[PDB]
Amino acid sequence: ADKELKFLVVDDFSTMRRIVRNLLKELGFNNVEEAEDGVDALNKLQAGGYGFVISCWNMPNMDGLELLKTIRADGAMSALPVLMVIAEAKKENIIAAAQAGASGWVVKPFTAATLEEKLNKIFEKLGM
Repeated sequence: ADKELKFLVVDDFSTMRRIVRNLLKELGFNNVEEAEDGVDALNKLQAGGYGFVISCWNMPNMDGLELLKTIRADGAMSALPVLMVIAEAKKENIIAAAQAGASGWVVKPFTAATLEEKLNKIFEKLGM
């Protein structure tokens, strides 16, 4: 939709959340809040108002795969766009994420150019 759309960036590595927040800012997305894990993420999401989730796969307590499922199973937000950030281009991971209904996915480290594209393609699908 509009670059006002609220993003939730979830990762337990503060440095990486700052990176994605920076890349998003660079792309014009200034509505960004962070979450430090799947549970924190879910607490914030149920509080309603978010339009996009960018999440790490390898996270303690509740990984991004678990977080994505919960999201997709939640009638209130089952259609929420979710971009999965993965540490490697592993086929296992990529498929198990597309399966759980990931809107898209990227391999860290990534650039603004790649993030921009991924985000565009996704906004295309969901006609946003």
